[PDB]
Amino acid sequence: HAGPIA
Amino acid sequence: VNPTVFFDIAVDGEPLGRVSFELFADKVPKTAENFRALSTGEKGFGYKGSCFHRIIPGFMCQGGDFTRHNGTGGKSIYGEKFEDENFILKHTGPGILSMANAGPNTNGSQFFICTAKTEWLDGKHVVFGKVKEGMNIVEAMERFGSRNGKTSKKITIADCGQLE
Repeated sequence: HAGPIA
Repeated sequence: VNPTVFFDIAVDGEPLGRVSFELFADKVPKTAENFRALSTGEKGFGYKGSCFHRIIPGFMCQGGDFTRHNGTGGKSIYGEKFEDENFILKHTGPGILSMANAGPNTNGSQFFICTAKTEWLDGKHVVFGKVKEGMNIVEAMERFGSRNGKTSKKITIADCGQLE
């Protein structure tokens, strides 16, 4: 799964 | 020297507003070119018609998944997944366009538009562009999101191509 956090 | 591409954004079919991007050719030519070719469909595929599946208010808006449309798809033009060109440009504030990866050396087609300063992503995500006009149209797509990523209405890239 792709996608940056915070 | 800097290619300029754009996204005509739509909320539930209805066109919301336009959002243009600078593809930082000089600092990030491998990564920005990818977005450029993906924006045109001169590669055979790309972002046209795709949606912003993950929008977190005050954080960012993520899209680019034109294969599975959720975070598990998308495929770059250098094949399927290219290595992070560099981390020279930081996530300095709202408007920053950066690549949405799945663990280092995994840039495909997914990207995200920052709606705040995200310095923590510096070094982890390849910055390759920024909202030129319509950063208020990206602040428009902001409201239709939530803490978890999930959007209210369907944010889509109606059309897309290069202008300069």
